[PDB]
Amino acid sequence: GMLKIGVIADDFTGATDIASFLVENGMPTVQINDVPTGTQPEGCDAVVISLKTRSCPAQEAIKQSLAALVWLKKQGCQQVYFKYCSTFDSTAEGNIGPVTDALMVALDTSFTVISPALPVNGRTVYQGYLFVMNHLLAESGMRHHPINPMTDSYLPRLMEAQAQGRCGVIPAQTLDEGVAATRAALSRLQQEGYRYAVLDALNERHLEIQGEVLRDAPLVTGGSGLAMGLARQWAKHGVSRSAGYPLSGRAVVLSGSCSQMTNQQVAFYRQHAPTRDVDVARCLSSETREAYAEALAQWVLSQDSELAPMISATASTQALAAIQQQYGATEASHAVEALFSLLAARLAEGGITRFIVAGGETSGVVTQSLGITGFHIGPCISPGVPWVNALHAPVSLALKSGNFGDESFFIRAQREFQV
Amino acid sequence: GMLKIGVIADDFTGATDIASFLVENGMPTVQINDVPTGTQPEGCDAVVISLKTRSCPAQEAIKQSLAALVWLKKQGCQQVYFKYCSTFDSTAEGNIGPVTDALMVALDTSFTVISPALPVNGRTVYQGYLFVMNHLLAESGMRHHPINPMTDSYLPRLMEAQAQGRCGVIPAQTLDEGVAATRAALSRLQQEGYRYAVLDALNERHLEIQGEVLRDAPLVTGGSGLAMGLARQWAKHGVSRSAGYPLSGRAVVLSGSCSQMTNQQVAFYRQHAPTRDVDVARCLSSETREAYAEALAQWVLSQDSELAPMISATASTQALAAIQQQYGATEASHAVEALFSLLAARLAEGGITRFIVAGGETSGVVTQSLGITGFHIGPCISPGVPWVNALHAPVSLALKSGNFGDESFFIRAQREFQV
Repeated sequence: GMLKIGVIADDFTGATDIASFLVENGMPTVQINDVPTGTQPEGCDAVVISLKTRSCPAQEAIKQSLAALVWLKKQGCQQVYFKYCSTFDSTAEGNIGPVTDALMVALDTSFTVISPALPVNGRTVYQGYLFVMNHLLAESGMRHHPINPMTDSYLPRLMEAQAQGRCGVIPAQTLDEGVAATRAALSRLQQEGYRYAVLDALNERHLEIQGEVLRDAPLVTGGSGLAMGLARQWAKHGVSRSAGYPLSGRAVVLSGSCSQMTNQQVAFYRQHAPTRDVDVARCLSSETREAYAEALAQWVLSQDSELAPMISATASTQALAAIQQQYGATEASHAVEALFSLLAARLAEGGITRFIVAGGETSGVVTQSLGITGFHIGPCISPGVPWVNALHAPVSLALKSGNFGDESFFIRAQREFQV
Repeated sequence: GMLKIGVIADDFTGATDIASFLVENGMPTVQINDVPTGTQPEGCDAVVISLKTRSCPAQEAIKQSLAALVWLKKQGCQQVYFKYCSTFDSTAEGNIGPVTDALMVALDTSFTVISPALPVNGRTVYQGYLFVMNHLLAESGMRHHPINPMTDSYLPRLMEAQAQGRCGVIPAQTLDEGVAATRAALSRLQQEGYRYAVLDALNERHLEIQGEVLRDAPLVTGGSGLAMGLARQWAKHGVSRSAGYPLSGRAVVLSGSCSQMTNQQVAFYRQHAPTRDVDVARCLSSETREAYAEALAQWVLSQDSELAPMISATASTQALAAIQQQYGATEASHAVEALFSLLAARLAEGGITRFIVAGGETSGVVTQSLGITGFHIGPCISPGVPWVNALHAPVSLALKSGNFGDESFFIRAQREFQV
């Protein structure tokens, strides 16, 4: 099977964000979590491999990324795409520079591009400086980011602190001159000895131009924006997602997130569907968890309503705050995640087929519990949140993180996607 | 002046919670922050000294607490009350046990009570076990508390791990037999060699009985519930707060909290009063902060509306979340707090007289900025949140933490308190 783009992505939410852009722009795509062990899946032109390499030590990030590349090369991958965060989340110790230089050496290439922009979400790049909304990176929220605070907005400096070579810039104005101009400026940087080139983008046309220039680059790096541009080059001779359209069968909402938006979604949905709040006093041990998971699964399965029953832990998420009101939310405890783990397996055994899950940890535990390793990426319910179909279990997932989605997410997930 | 109860409180929000219960039950009360340096203030029968001794090292907690006691004794304090948290927030290293034993030695006393209950907020104690709502401490949210996770609910064990002596229990049923019975059981514990006695309470009557039994104990320890009971003993021959009724003059709402409820309060209030959102890109340096504080003060002062203008930082509090939607709130940055600091001083210089402040850090910085050291505790706006009047500046404050209050707090603060 032909594998056109192989994405190595530094996290899970962004793996699925880029995969969704490829599918929305005509390229069928499977996401596999962790370095793949199998064989290229059927039914896709892109594979997005998801790693946990954004913040771990550089060496672990290099090793995981090279393992991913060995696999992609084995499947005949035509282009490799290193996907990192749109706000260039890294420190002077990595992991964008160290992984990029490693991939370049493994692919025996001397020049690559860096393209973080995603204008539709307010990330733009001008003269090489990254903007979050209407302000420079370093004058935005990112400035006090908990893990990787970003106190400089100039991408070539951010890159050079972290990487071995010199980094150049292709400004918006060159892109505006077009393909020939942009390709000339790229060559010129390379003749001058730059290893890397940051690429400007203020709007989706700029990304389309980059896509057109870089159709055949062996390696390319960036956020999701450039992928969109590359996808539309392949869309250009014809398209027609299907493979990740959700399956038939009963659905369940499993909510573990503590967030403002998840709270709104649970408050809304619970007026429309039978729901049940996870009691923490029944999760405090194994035996109790095991029995409670059974009871809750039997509860879900014995419902008979149009919309999917909900099991929400978001009330429990609000308990520290209920007593000392100086605190707010606290994220779902290990004991509640352990419960969701057991619950998901049993729901699957009892024939639940569609799982609408709120929370990044909860999505993780549900996926790992059903033993799902990868999936076909389907249509969007909301930006960043597509329906997905497991590769080797007949199960469909819609995994939502933190504050993604709108109020009616849990309804739309169902109502706008029937058969 | 007669000083009946001297409270040494291990934090700020609880200092003001206990002070409010004394005032609501007839005992005029000043709160002083940090060990007092002055002379007993006029116009009160209780003084609540607020320390930051809940989580610091035991030795710092002992030293601060003894300094507080030296002062209270100098003013002729008749009873000392060690106020800690109702959920007994501590670890095996302190600070409840170490401070209690120290106070006992300084007061040359051999027996004291421990009374955490506050039933109206769902803290009850039965047979010495602490309950948060309908569950034991250790099966409630407190179990994974960030600073002091509580994995045992039996107060005498919690106390003994932390303290030098043996700890007994007076059960609800004895309280139900009354004063004579309760006082007999207390003596009996003491003859048996216990240093301390935990006291049950399921309801406010139990607290009233304790208050009646312990009117003349030299030292007493607990949360706010027992204070209520002691206050009503002194209420018994007549009462009639006034001193902390808010002053005349223009008001301002200063909102720094990132919380769910603060968000609701800001969203609500901003439809009723002129408001202005703090722009973080104008707080990133001194000079900019200084000028921005000026501009914002001039803005507030030049308004002309019935209700107080608001300066809210809660939009800025939501910026990390706006970009990577996996995150939620982030608490107000140092640069925003630095701004509020300058802003408060200028508002005071320009004649603002009433400050309605949302956020614990923000309350801190506003208070420190106006150089307020203590205040007369006035009436409640909401539970835990009274109007307060500075002792040495003609300024009135209503300081609200995190998720205290209801939706209309910022209106009620003004509308239910006129002259």
